Amino acid sequence: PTIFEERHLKYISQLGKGNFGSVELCRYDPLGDNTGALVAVKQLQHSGPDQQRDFQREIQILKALHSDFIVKYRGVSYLRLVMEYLPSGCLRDFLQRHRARLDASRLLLYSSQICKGMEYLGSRRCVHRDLAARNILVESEAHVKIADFGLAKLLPLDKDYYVVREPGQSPIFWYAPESLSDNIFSRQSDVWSFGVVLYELFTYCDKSCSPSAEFLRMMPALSRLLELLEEGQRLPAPPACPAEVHELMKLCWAPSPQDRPSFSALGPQLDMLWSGS
Ligand SMILES: CC(C)CS(=O)(=O)N1CCC[C@H](NC(=O)Nc2cnc3[nH]ccc3n2)C1
Repeated sequence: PTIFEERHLKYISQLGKGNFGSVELCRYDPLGDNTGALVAVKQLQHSGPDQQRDFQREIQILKALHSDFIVKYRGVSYLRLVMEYLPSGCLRDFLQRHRARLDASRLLLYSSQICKGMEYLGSRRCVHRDLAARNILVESEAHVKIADFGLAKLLPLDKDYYVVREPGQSPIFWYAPESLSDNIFSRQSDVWSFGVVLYELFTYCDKSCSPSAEFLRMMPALSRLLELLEEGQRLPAPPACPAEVHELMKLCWAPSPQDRPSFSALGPQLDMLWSGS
């Protein structure tokens, strides 16, 4: 349906948790005979005013998004947000687990699919604010989708960026410098993060050459990272990374947001790369 009744939603396990929310594996089972379809259900664990307003906005945002490369809204229950369920789980773990099967073509196919999802999102004036391979889902061997719009913001019609009051709670290594220094988030800070997803993809999310493992190697942690970045230090090309892919990462990592490519510019290049590979 679009409206699911709580009494029919049957708990199975936890898929994730963060902020003050959780996503659960449930079966929607109105017959009560275990033949119902599976769904992923988000709820809040905080009955406070601004977190509920946030959760409500999240629901409206995901409701109004329609992409093959964005996780599907199914409905709500009255409080809870119901979505399609992707058993394969997150791309980060998938990459670590299937490393030896997936060649550069596939890595490029995923890159392209994510870019496309983000181009669309940006066309809806939506900043995701937490793009990272741990937040991307595997629909199938050759199909991924973006997930967790828990921190996503809509840009007002008159402003192409958004300032946030409180500090971030996400791993610092995916943040654009202007986010680090000023809490400024834009579609162009999404592009920065996307560059770190490309890195993640072409390292297959290996922990030993992770963004974190690499910063700590390159020597308050947040301040230090900002300095590194301002001096022009950048993550080095993943092992056996095609150079053209590394170059795209470096463009995504341009100091100033206005000098980063758009998602609509990036996509054609990834497709050309995919086809040539
Ligand atoms: C709770 C939030 C902070 C994190 S989160 O959104 O729960 N999250 C993101 C994707 C990876 C994990 N998800 C996951 O393993 N499997 C899975 C399957 N189908 C789904 N449909 C909708 C979400 C979702 N997640 C945790």
